[PDB]
Amino acid sequence: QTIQPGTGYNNGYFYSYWNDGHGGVTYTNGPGGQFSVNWSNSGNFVGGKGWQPGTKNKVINFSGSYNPNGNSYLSVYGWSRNPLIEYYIVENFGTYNPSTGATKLGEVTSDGSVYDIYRTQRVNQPSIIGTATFYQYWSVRRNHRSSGSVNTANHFNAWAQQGLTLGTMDYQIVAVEGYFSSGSASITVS
Repeated sequence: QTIQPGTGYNNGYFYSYWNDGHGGVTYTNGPGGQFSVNWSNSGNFVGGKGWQPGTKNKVINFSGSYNPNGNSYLSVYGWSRNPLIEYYIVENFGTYNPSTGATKLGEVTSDGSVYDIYRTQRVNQPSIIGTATFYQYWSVRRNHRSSGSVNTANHFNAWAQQGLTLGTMDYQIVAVEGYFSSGSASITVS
């Protein structure tokens, strides 16, 4: 069902929906591992379904439609504790490449495409433990897609080779993030 910002479990899957309060975003929890996001002249938001906690070897499946109209990303997104890390495995994005301003560390081939690996540091930014300083790891897919399977192990291993040691996995979801744009999406996670 269409809900206001929050987290919980819907039809067997963990979900997380958040927005900056700007308005113009509609998140709806669908059947099974499905969720739909419809936005127009929105602010910043992150919404999706997945697991809590996630794992370091989970093969995530997603399918559906992703129609961004401006700045937006479709990716496997999650967190880690000790060390506190926010990560992204971007499968598709709109007009803005989220790796802009990030330092490229390397490349990795996974699930039918090469990914560019990046790392950025977020100083005194909100996190799952409140305002904190943490690194942000990125894996941007060269061949965009809205359906497929992501073998998280391939990414976590590539990141580990570049100097990343993930600790305790917190949530791991397939999320749609929008940044002052418009669009629609209906993704089903498995």
